[PDB]
Amino acid sequence: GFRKMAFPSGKVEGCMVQVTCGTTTLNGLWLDDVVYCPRHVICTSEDMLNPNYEDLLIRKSNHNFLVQAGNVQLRVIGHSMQNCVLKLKVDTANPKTPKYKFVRIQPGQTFSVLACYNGSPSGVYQCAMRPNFTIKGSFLNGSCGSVGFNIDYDCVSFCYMHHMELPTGVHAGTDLEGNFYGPFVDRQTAQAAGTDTTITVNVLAWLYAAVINGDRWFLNRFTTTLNDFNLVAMKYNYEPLTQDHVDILGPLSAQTGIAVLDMCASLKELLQNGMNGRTILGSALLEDEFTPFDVVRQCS
Amino acid sequence: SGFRKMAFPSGKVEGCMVQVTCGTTTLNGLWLDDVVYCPRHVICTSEDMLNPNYEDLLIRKSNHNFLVQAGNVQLRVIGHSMQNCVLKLKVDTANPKTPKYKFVRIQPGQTFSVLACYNGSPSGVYQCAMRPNFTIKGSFLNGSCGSVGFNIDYDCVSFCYMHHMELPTGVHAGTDLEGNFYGPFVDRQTAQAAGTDTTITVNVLAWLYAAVINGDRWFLNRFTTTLNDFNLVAMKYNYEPLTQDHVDILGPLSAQTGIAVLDMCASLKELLQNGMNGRTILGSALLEDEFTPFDVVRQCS
Ligand SMILES: *C(=N)[C@H](C[C@@H]1CCNC1=O)NC(=O)[C@H](CC(C)C)NC(=O)OCC(C)(C)Sc1ccccc1
Ligand SMILES: *C(=N)[C@H](C[C@@H]1CCNC1=O)NC(=O)[C@H](CC(C)C)NC(=O)OCC(C)(C)Sc1ccccc1
Repeated sequence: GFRKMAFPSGKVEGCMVQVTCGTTTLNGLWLDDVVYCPRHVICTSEDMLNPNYEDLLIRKSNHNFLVQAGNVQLRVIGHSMQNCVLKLKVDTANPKTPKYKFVRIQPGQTFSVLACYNGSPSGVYQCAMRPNFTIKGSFLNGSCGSVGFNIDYDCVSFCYMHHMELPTGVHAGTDLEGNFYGPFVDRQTAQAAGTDTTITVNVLAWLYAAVINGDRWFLNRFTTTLNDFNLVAMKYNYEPLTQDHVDILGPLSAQTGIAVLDMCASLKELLQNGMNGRTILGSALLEDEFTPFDVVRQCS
Repeated sequence: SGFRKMAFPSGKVEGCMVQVTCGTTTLNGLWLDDVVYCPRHVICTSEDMLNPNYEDLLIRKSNHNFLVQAGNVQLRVIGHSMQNCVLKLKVDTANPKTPKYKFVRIQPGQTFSVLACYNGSPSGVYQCAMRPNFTIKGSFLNGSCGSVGFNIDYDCVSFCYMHHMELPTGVHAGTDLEGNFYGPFVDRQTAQAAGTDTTITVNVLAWLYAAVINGDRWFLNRFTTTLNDFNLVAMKYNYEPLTQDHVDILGPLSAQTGIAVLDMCASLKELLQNGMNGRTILGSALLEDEFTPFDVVRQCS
């Protein structure tokens, strides 16, 4: 079988706290003796329209920040700002802090999101960083400060902190250094994204997943060159496929005996002909939020 | 569409996963208080699995034949018993991470989160729906048996599924935590097959309510139907009939939208009998059936 699978979220759950400033409450990430959260927690509804954050922050004191880990208040003993993230120093260390690193992910890479409200984890799901640097998440009011992550060995690599929704219903946020993915800003304005494209290497991985699980109706006897495939891909607002992508897809090619460029010829046919009402792995649309690694890990 | 399969945070279940080994056969177990629950076929050799006599295999077993480990730390077994297709191993340590919990038997259509585990180590979490033919469309590899499915209500974990088997069609079958299989399956390495599946009507209705909540309501009509007339029609399209419990669990969405359940049934009947005619609902020409009414409330509100 084949499902969108998230990483087990327990190591991150043990880090989630609630942060309140004024009448604004959102989530923070408590690692060692520092709580990370979105800096717009310090804004009023008036401030949000055009916030001078350095000016707003210098007017705040440590005691204006209420941090709760469950039923327990954590005392803030210092604060600083790093881009769009606020770092609240507290007087106690989190014993549940996992081994962790902060990473900035590339478009096309996937990660798990732990959606939280009032410091309490609510749900976990898998996302991709889109080529236009949005993510297609599920986030409601109070979700800011929810984080995205991957787990490798017992190391949690944090890559995303949630800040905003766009009018189209997609989402935007920062890495854990507080730098946005994409051309977005933490002000209360309607913001559009650049034109999105489909993550081609991921669609190919997913087609190989469909073969592994006995779905082959979309295959064909033909082949294509890499450049001729990329010409068609770009026409259809698909990302180009690089030789590194082809290399990355090797194991799936070897496993199934279908050459990468043969699978490219299959996808080319699907882009030009459509699915004609058929489905692949249950989906009526081509799925692009499984990486080659995601498919490998889950199929072997 | 705006909706996606969302799992429950898995930490409270991660803290209960162990591994159980008999001989060279290792699968996963669930450690709650001082009991470990796991599939009874852990006591089988690969050759026993072809035609096991479980009562006879068990009488030959002693407490000291069971290796239970949390990570690489052994948990001493002090008692053992069989309950249907589950083995209960009493251990000498109460799990300090035991959450508030209950054991529940779910109905077809209900969704739950699966924490896929190998050698007692969690690999991934995903949302599953119990199909009307009592299979789930999981993602499971060798060594996954004993992985559990669950829902979390407030702080209480309701365990509903323990994994035992993969069928030829690639779907999965298992038990509740009292060891009673969902559906007509048995824990023996003998050819078995899933019954013909059907569409989960209550969940399609939940999906239509979700569409309405998001302002996509072209499919609403001025008509209604009786429950019996709808059920008889639905079965001709390989949709499940509705139960009274289904009507009841659509109550909150009906109240939220002001659309009576049977009026929504009449709208669905028209979609079944006339097709979409090229239109979409929530951006899809396909009707989704693995979001329950509770799931829709979770993601809309
Ligand atoms: C953090 N807790 C929220 C999370 C948002 C709320 C709803 N879903 C989400 O992901 N973040 C915000 O509310 C941010 C805060 C600013 C200071 C960055 N603002 C935001 O996301 O606004 C969304 C819009 C602009 C209201 S979209 C819209 C525009 C016009 C008409 C209808 C909708
Ligand atoms: C538990 N660790 C495994 C999980 C299986 C392994 C691969 N993916 C899975 O979900 N459970 C088994 O191997 C069980 C054990 C018996 C005692 C129930 N056996 C099993 O699932 O085999 C399938 C059947 C019953 C033989 S049906 C079938 C026939 C032919 C081809 C495929 C399936």
